[PDB]
Amino acid sequence: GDLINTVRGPIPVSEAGFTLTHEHICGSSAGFLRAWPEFFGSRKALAEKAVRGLRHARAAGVQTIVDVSTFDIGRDVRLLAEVSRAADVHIVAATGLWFDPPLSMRMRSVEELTQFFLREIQHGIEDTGIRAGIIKVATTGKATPFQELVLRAAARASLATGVPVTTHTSASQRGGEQQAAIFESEGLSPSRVCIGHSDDTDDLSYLTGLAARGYLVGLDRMPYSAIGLEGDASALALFGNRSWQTRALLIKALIDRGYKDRILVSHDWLFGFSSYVTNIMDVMDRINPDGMAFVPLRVIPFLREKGVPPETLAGVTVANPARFLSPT
Amino acid sequence: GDLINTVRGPIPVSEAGFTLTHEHICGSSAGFLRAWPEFFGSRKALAEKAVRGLRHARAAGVQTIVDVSTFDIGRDVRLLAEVSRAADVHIVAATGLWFDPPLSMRMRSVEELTQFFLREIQHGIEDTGIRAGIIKVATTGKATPFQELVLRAAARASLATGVPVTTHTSASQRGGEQQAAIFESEGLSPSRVCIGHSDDTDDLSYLTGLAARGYLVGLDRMPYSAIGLEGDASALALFGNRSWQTRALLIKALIDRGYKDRILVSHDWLFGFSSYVTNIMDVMDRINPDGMAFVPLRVIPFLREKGVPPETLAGVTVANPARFLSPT
Ligand SMILES: [Co+2]
Ligand SMILES: [Co+2]
Ligand SMILES: [Co+2]
Ligand SMILES: [Co+2]
Repeated sequence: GDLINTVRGPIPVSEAGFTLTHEHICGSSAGFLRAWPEFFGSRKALAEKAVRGLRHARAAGVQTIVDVSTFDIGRDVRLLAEVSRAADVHIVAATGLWFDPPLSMRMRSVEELTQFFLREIQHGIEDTGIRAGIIKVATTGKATPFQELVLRAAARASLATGVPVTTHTSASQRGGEQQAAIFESEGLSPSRVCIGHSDDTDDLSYLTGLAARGYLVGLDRMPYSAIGLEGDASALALFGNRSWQTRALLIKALIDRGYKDRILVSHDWLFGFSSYVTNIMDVMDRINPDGMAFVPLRVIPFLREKGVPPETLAGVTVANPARFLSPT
Repeated sequence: GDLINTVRGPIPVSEAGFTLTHEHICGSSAGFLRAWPEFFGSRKALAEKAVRGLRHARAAGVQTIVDVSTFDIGRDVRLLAEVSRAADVHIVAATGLWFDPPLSMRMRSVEELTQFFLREIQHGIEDTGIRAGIIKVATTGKATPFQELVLRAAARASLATGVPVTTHTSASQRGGEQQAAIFESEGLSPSRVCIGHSDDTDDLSYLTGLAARGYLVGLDRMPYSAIGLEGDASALALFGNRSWQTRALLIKALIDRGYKDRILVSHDWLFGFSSYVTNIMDVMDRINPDGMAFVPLRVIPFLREKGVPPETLAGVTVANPARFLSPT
């Protein structure tokens, strides 16, 4: 009976199935794929790449992704609808604002940003009628004044609609703690919030402190590792130096500590990427040729071999996304 | 025989007539009018406002404007084409980058930015086939590293196409001097470059130094004055404290010094403005209800009353734009 909005229209909650909760078709900037599609070879090439990659994920058991691209990540909801149809994978679109708002967003009040986020959830994105099913926000450590307005507008849009909030943060700066403080000052329930990029640290005091408070903890960059590429400074800065198995052990660490219901797993993958260095796709595709099938192909069996029960893994990959995405 | 690209297609140089060389339909951000047109009431309201204002300018004798909105000013070339048709005023569109490039532009090399600017001049903007007729760039004082790449890519696109380059600068910081240094290091002729916002200062050593070197000097913010509003800090910061008559005396100062062929006059007006404080249109429309008719209605007669000959004023408003816009 409960429903989630996707770029193809409403679906029953129970059909979302195995869901990757932090992904992107294309990491770009507002207006960019319309103005310069040849950056990606062509729009058609980008769409075909994305359809191949979603088909691969689907073969591996993924049924839904949440594309957390905001306005300022260059979200193109028509592209999402096209590739969702072609690949037969559900895609949930996002509203919110990430790190790159333009001036026309940076000048706005909390009330104005609230109406923008509500427009995209309740009315539709652009002129398409496609409704966002999640609100994405971002900080590093200490929230800037504008980021604090974004977080408050996200909380107010979530309270009005039931749609959840998901975050980018700097895990090494324990950024989720200030996010949580702002959301709670707005009366937002922690059960509506995922603190993302939490696998970028092994700081289990930070992670268990959020989980104990009821937050979802997004272990969402599973394939990110610059091991083997450490002379590529741009790769190292984005990916890192920890292995995927190190990241995946955090899923088991939280389950072992009683927090299985508080975990969301994903890749933070993409099929095009213009907001970083030229050719970064190419580096990424070498680190992780499986793309968005890496979680079911590598991470889930690794955890099953370490003794995590199948029921617990189904709860993390199916039940927890369903409860998070259901408007509540 | 010479031709200029407009948003309606090619026109003869000689039909551009009285031309305002630095204007905007809407000062916004990439993607913004598509994502949040209700910020402006509606897209239809914005277009109707712009058509009324261009009709008023046309009645006052304006035949062409150059809309120097770049990608990151939220240029919407379909909007420009619509309002140009409805108002029967030619509009030249721009490529280049202003102060608000997103990450997908800020990561690019000089070679990449060159191909983007060339795309918009030679192929067309977005999927529209509408060709830019000018390249807009921006700095304040000292160019940032990325701004220097923008200026070099603009110079290289101009050398390949003949299209001119026009600038935003901080006149109080004499920013045109560093712009000129970069353009000349690229081999760009000063005759292809307008150093804009030059009426924001009364520093005639700065202005005559550029004019002597062959630059066009853009006296382009004629109606900008916060006199009467000086308690509105945002108005003061953008407009200022000098009167329009003070700004217009710079046109006569340069003519009196022998630089009549080096002057371009405009308003830097707009019909919508989302990249600044909410309601700024409203403040602007009170300072200058004549909009883009203020130059022919107020500035030209003021100069004629101070004894500038009609032939000289025709040369500034017709001949100088034609020579500047003609690809050369
Ligand atoms: Co992120
Ligand atoms: Co992401
Ligand atoms: Co400017
Ligand atoms: Co301007």
